[PDB]
Amino acid sequence: KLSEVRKQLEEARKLSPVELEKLVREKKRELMELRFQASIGQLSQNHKIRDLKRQIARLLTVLNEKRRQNA
RNA sequence: AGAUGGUAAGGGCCCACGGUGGAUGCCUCGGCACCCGAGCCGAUGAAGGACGUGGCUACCUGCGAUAAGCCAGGGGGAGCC
Repeated sequence: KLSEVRKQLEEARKLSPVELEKLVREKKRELMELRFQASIGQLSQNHKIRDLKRQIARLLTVLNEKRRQNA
């Protein structure tokens, strides 16, 4: 886990503003998919959710530090 | 024609062992006093709240749709959620 996290950030940090936004929408959707499965029981292994959640935060956190200078 | 003995439905006093009840002693994440230190917050939206937030979550706690958490700098070193 930790290893990947730092990488996410490196690549994301240089990803443009317009391109980020769409990466997020996409991620957001994956989340929905994951809750639906959670609800039915049938396939669903916990850590997967809080993970995907913290992703979006980071993604959005980055989107803002950009906005503070670039639009 | 004569006599003090003898029964316990129940009751009383004493002794032994239990029941109820929570005094006593010992104990203390709490309180009280004094002395020091420190002393404002808010339209860049306070103090105080409401609702919400966990894979499963009644309440408390922490957070706010990025929701028991997001970024970086410093401290620490084997255990965490």
